[PDB]
Amino acid sequence: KVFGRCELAAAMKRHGLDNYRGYSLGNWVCAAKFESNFNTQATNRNTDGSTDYGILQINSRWWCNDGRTPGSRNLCNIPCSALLSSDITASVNCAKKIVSDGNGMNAWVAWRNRCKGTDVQAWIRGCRL
Repeated sequence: KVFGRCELAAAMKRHGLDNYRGYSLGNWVCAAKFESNFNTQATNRNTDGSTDYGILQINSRWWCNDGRTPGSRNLCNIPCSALLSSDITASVNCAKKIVSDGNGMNAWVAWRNRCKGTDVQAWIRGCRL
């Protein structure tokens, strides 16, 4: 599913991301924009043979199990396929674990480069929440 901007903003709010670990909703929408272009089916293969999955590009080494990645730990206790769903629950729940692991939203390279320190609330302005 390719979410619309406001569609995703509302969904992320319904799943408890607004101000989660101090990160306002626009941070999460901005992260999804620059990680996946709002596409729940997005994937990215890495040099180590791991893959990033879903709207928040969660990696198969530490976080989800894709059965094809060396050094797998599956800390989110989910198949990576669950991160490709139209329902964002699995991606949100795993993202909450990632962001809480000591590194905040710096875990998301796209967020660091295109969202951190900007007027991220622009990503939710104009939307029904």
